[PDB]
Amino acid sequence: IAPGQTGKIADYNYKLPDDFTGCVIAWNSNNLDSKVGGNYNYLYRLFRK
Amino acid sequence: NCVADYSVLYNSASFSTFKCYGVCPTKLNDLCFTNVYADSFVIRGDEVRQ
Repeated sequence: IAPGQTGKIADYNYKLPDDFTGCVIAWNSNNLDSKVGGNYNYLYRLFRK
Repeated sequence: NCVADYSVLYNSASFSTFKCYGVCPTKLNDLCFTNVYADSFVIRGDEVRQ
């Protein structure tokens, strides 16, 4: 998640402009979103044409 | 003496790192070389930076 970066998310689900003005804020959520049996309600696009 | 396809290796998520110097990975399909050599060995994780 940065300008100039590539990958399955950078190309398929969240691309930033390379002239992006702003801030990338992140924190772990291991004690809220993860669940035993796994949390399968969060989907990402694995493949796109 | 073969046809190389670097998109398979690039899209695969199994790799911990895929860093290209001098080139970049989506241009590799329209480029070709007289030879490519693969230097293969095992290192410690913290030594990848070296």
